[PDB]
Amino acid sequence: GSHMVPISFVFNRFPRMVRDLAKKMNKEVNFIMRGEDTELDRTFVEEIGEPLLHLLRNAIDHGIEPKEERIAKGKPPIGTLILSARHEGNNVVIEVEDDGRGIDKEKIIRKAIEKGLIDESKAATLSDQEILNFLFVPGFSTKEKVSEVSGRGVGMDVVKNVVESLNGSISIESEKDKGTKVTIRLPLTLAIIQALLVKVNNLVYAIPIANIDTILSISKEDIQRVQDRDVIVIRGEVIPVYRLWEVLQIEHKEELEEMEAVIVRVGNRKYGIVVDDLLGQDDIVIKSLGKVFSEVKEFSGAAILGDGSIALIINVSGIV
Amino acid sequence: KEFEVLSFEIDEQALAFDVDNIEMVIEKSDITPVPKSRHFVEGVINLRGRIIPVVNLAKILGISFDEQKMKSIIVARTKDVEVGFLVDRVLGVLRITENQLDLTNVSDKFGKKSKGLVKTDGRLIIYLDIDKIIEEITV
Ligand SMILES: Nc1ncnc2c1ncn2[C@@H]1O[C@H](COP(=O)(O)OP(=O)(O)NP(=O)(O)O)[C@@H](O)[C@H]1O
Repeated sequence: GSHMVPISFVFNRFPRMVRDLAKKMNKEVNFIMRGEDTELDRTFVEEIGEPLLHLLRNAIDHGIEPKEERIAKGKPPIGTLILSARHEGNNVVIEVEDDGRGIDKEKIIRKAIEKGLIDESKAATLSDQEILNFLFVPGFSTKEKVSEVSGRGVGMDVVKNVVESLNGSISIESEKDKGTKVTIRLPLTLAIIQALLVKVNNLVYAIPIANIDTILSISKEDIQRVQDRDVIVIRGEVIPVYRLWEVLQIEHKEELEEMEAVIVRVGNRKYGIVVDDLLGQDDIVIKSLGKVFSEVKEFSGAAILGDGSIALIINVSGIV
Repeated sequence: KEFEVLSFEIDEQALAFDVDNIEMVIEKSDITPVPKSRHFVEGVINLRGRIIPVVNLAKILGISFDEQKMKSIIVARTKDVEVGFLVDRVLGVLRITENQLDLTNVSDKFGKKSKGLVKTDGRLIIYLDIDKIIEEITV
């Protein structure tokens, strides 16, 4: 739902960062951006960012060739950097293209062998592309780690990792003395779910609207404790309810006077989550939270609210 | 035969990981907590739009622990996993080597969690095994 946003959002920091990375290398580059309005999911803008800059850099760093060496090969003095974006089916496509020293697949293969990763006869059944995919394989660029250790960034294996984490994918297309062109394709429609953002002590949690039966605004009294359980009654029907802080044992003031009770349904049974305040409805993208958390049932993933703060996503059936 | 390593502290207790995997070291800011979660993980942060788990090294090991001191997270990435270790502060990369590397790996209490204990200029630099300790957390 209008989750998308023009790619301008990510592309405008560049025309300038490009202009500067040129000076810090004396290369003369005619940078071109085209499709600076191709809309891609609100999310991508924050992640897709560093990878593109990286690519952008390489071109200017390694790709584009210095004036001299450039006239020598009979190539106009002024190099060409192209940042483009477009839609091509069920995907968004972002490409960084240049006409520099190319990628010379021949030696990338050699390197690929000396690092005992590929057999020699086997390395013939390769297409120029996969040959280049090596360029991604971890530490396939020796370096040393340093620049990366904590400095000015280094590595594609990541750029791949990233676009792959976005359920996307990328390829390299290059020929020596004819520049290179990397191609990232990200999906055009995500696993968007609608949820009510709910608060509990400046901690934000999200409840799939797809389960919410109805929301009510109760008082710290309407919750009556039976033997063990805590329930509330609504026009008759007794509906069992759980106090979210307690369900997650969360250091909590105590409780205001006024609150909210989200009533959700799972299969044949229904109950309610009690919270401090409502925050609003929204469309969030469910992103899983590592293996360090697989075990946690209460949450079925997390999400990155616009402002950048995380909001754990409640698993109706996962709660007690 | 030459080592390079990222070294940090924990209430004056020095340690170190291999820069091989160290992704970066961000200054701890806000760490949204994940309720009813394995207490050795302090939670998750938002790094460049992706969700990263910040485990507490001091606690995972069982050593000098104090929170208002730990201001550095060491993000690291293995084959499929990514984690952030919270430590007091990072001194930085260090060049260690065979001669300096000592091995009484039966000396330190935490078993395989830490490779041998090496020293330099008379220090207690424990050489922890990331790829291993992380694997201790994932599984
Ligand atoms: N557009 C390009 N033009 C020329 N060479 C490229 C290009 N893209 C990638 N390469 C080559 O591929 C190898 C590495 O790419 P990658 O790991 O992304 O970067 P890096 O070179 O290791 N790091 P940095 O040296 O900081 O840019 C480079 O060392 C180049 O030789």
